[PDB]
Formats: sequence, C-alpha cells, structure tokens
Amino acid sequence: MSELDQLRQEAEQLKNQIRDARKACADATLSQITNNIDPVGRIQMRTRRTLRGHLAKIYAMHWGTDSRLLLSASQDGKLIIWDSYTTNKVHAIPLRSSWVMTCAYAPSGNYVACGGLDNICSIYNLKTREGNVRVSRELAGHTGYLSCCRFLDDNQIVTSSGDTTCALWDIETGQQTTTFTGHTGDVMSLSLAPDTRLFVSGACDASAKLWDVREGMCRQTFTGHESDINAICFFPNGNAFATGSDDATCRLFDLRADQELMTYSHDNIICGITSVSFSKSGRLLLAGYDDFNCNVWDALKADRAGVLAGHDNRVSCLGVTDDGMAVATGSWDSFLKIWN
Amino acid sequence: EGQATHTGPKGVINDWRKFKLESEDGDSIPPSKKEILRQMSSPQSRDDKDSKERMSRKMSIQEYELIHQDKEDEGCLRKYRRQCMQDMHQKLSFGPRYGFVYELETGEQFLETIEKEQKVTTIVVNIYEDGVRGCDALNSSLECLAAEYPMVKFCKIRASNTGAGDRFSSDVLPTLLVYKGGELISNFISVAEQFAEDFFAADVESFLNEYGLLPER
Amino acid sequence: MPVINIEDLTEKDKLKMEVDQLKKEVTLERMLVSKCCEEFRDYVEERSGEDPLVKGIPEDKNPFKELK
Ligand SMILES: [Gd]
Ligand SMILES: [Gd]
Ligand SMILES: [Gd]
Ligand SMILES: [Gd]
Ligand SMILES: [Gd]
Repeated sequence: MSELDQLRQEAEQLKNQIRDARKACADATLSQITNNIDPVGRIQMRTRRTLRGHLAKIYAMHWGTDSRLLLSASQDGKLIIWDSYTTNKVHAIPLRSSWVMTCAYAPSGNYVACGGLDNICSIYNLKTREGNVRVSRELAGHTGYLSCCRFLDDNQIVTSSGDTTCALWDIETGQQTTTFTGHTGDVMSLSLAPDTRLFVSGACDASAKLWDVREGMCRQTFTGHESDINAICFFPNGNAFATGSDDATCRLFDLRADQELMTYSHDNIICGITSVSFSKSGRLLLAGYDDFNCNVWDALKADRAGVLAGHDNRVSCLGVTDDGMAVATGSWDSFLKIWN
Repeated sequence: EGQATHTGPKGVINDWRKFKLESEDGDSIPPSKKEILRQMSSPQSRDDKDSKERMSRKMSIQEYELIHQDKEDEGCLRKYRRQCMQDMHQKLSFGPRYGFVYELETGEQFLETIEKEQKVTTIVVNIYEDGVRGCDALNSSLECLAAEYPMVKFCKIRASNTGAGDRFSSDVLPTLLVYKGGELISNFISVAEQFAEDFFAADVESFLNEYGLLPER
Repeated sequence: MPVINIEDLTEKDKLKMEVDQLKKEVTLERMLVSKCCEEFRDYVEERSGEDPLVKGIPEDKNPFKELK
C-alpha cells in the first residue's frame, strides 16, 4: 500500500525552513524606519465627474493608459468605455452574462477584455468596431470562473481563475500558451509588473505567488495572511506589491526580502479588503472594503491618511490613473465617479 | 462579516447565488429548501484541512453545474437588478431622527455626541465664532440642511467653547468637522472658502455631496 | 516552448510539485528587510511631493476641472 502522509511533512519542514530564513532577516519593520517621516496631510478627494449610463451594480473597472478613457463592467451585462473628462460614453458593449467579475483595457486602447462566471475571457477589438455584435476572441480553457485579466500587449493576455490557475494566452491563435499552476485555492486577482516580465497573483490559499511570464513558473510564494487574499497590486517600482484580504489587513510585500515589510490594519476595521491600489508615488495605498467603504493608507507610516467617498457605503471597486491624477470608483447604485 | 461577499469576484459569486435564492420561484418558502439544510447552497463554510489548508473553493462542482443547466430569464434578471439597489438604499436609509442644528456648549458635550451616537449616523459639527465672516451664512445653510437630512445630526459650537483656544484662530474659522462611527471622516478648515461670498444651503449641500458626506443619493 | 497543463493531476502529483517548488524557494537568497525598507522609504519620499493625490492639484492644472 502507498502513503502520502510523510510527503505532507517534507512540505511543512521545508515551509518551516523558509520561515526561519525569513525570520533571520526580519530585523525591523517599515514603520520603524519611517518614524521621523512627516505624516501626509489628511487626504480628502472630491468628486469631479459622475458617469451615468449603467443600469446595475458596477462590478469592476479599469483605466486606459491615457488616463482619460476607462472601461467599466456591470451587472447589467454591459461594458462601457468612457471619456472621463467629459463624462461622455465612447462605446457600449452588450455582454452575454451579467456575472462579470473583471474587465481590462489593452495599454494600446485597441482592445478591451472581460469575463466572469462564464469561465471565459472575451476580447473586444475597439478599432474594427465590434460594439454591436462582434467579439474578437473568446478564450476558453479555465474550468473555473475568470477572476481577473490584464493585457501584456495586443496578442498576449494573462488571466487568473477560480480553477486554481492563471494562464498566458496568445490572442491570435487563442491558445493557452502558458499555464501557471501552484496555488491550492481559487486565484482571486493578479497584477502585472511594470515591465511585464513578471506578474503576481493572490488566491484563496492565503498566498501570493510571483510568476515569470516568459519562463512560465512561480519564482516565490509569500504568506502571512491566515485568510484569502482578495486583491493584489504591484508597487510602482516593481520591487514590491500590496495585498488585501478577508483578514481585514493589507500587507506590503517586498520581492527582494521575500516577506512582508508592513501591515495596515485598525481594530475598527472588520471587513475584508477586496480592492487595493497605489497612488503614483506609492505614498498612498487605497483599500476598498466589502462593506463598500474605502480607506486611504499612508503606505510609509501605516496609519490611515484619509477616507475615499466619505464612508457612504457606495464603493464597489476603484482604480488610479497611470498619471496618478485621479481615482475612479464604481458603485452598487450603477454610478461611477472620478475623484481629485 | 468575515469572508467577503459583496465586492470583487466574491461579490459576483454571492450575487449569482442570492439571485437563484429568488429565481427558483419562491425563496425561504416551500419552493426552495425544505430540508432546512440551507438558506442557499454555499461553498467554503467549514475548513477541509485534508490538503492542509482552511479549504477555500468558492465555487463547487454543483455550482458550476447549474451554470450550464441554467435558464437565465432576461425578465427575472432585470427584476433582480432593481431589487439589489432597492435593498441597499433601504439598509443605508435610517429614520429621519433629527431636523435641527444643536448647540454644543463645552468640549465634554462635543466628545459625548460623537461618542454615544449610533455608528451609522453621520455627524456634521460646525466650529465657529460670531462676527467672523462666513459663519452666519454657514449656520443659516446648516439649519436648512439639518431639516432636509434628518438622519444627519448637525451641530455648532463656538471655537471659544471647544476647550482648545488658540488652536482655532479666526484664520481657520469656520471649521466643519464630520464624524461617523466614532471616527473623523472629514475636516474642512475655512469651509467658507469653498463657496462664493454669498452662499446658501444648496451650495453647502452640493459641496458635502461631492465628498460623499451626505446620504440618500 | 511554453508549458500547457490540465488540472486533472492526482493529490500526490500536486504534493510532489509542492515540495519541489518549496525546495527551489529554499535556495533563494534574501535581502535584509532593513535594506528593503530604506529603499522603499527612499523611492516614496522623493516622489510623494509630486504625487497629485498627495499634494492636491492646482485647479488650472486639473484635467477634471469644473466643466465649462
Ligand atoms: Gd483635496
Ligand atoms: Gd472668500
Ligand atoms: Gd477669507
Ligand atoms: Gd436640497
Ligand atoms: Gd462640482
């Protein structure tokens, strides 16, 4: 007869070995070094634009590289590409599922993508104008819902899934070029490194994994949360990233250190974090909570610097433009807003 | 709260689930579960440490199963969409309690009001002093606002009565502080600056709405 | 030659791959968090002064200025 119980121990002893290697470099926390740094002024952003057009809860949004066009996915089975400066709608795309978990904007503006409980990643060419009937490519493959997706360029997109996987696709052939396996639970979100050579992913196993795109494998596995990681975001310089989880904390992970540099939490905060995004300089970490609230964290000092949208319980998702000029918020009341 | 169920992918999953809890054609009634097994099918409720982890598979085979054997009724879909927004407003809509700007006379009173208040209530406190330009116009606006947003508690206090003298010079007056759930949500030094000399309640409102400090739309 | 892989692997097939990865990760040379932190503070401090959401945007320099 066979046995795997022993094989279950080498994993734990190895994990135990990595814990120590990490504990040997944990001399001090980020907050220690930033103790003398002045706290930022109370951050108070104002609504400048209100985007009207959706007829249901906004599930996800994503800014276009020009920091002006943005796409929003809603429970109304629609994808809308907006001109944020004028609040005008540029395109409107009818989807087949109301259950859209994510949407992406190709850095070129030629394409936009989205997917959800359909387990598929649909791509829309905005140039050939597929607004009414066409759907460039439907990326079938995942055996679980499509949690997130981000374009590397026009012929390459990376997706995360509830099937425990992440995949790199060639848009032209429509084949799962690469498959990133390793997580033991549902992949909830991913974040591309600025250089797009690397990317990171958060999952329900409570771990974030750094993956090499060109190479096709996991470089490292971060841990610390005892709960599901629901959101992840790369830091502007590519050497770190932040995570948000069901454990009501956000954590700053440094790649070179292979461990958390800081945690952001407050006793008064008890809901899971489902949205994290950095300001342009990375001084600010904005977190969106399951109760629809959003807190602005001073990434250096680990104290709350402010509140986005006055705790009106109206934020369902958010995003910061590349130029770091504005933040967008989606809402369950069907409206999107832009804050400065 | 614990695990997320309203936002992000978890939100979509929970939304799809609750949807069926109404779609089937009756919910807590006899047309749905009778085994009192569940109010809904749910995944990841009890940790299955067989693999060494607090088991977290949000979508089960039976869930993904329906997904293909599902009859997404367009009509039943729009109905559900309206019902979700209606439900959320309802929960965010708490009774019209107040309707007047209340005068706080001491620092102890200020601390007492934000401290003993329901955590769901927004408190707009106005720190002013007579004669200081802007104050009277703000107080007038507030009285009209307090009467329109009875679920928001508005208050006013002389900088002198705060118990922090010099800290509040006419240079930063009037200052408008907003609290909710025990915490300061906004601090507007020289609020009067945000408006034109002659300002009224609708201006103050447009302003507070834009920071998302006012309920009900 | 990118790697394609279907998820119908056995528990031990997964546990195997787990220990392997864990081994590769063991051989990883790490940097002292201190040196990481100093670099984090550094990058952020010198750029926060220009962060639009940190300092505020001058009204003429705001793309989303009160529309007229
Ligand atoms: Gd501001
Ligand atoms: Gd003035
Ligand atoms: Gd003045
Ligand atoms: Gd009004
Ligand atoms: Gd305005």
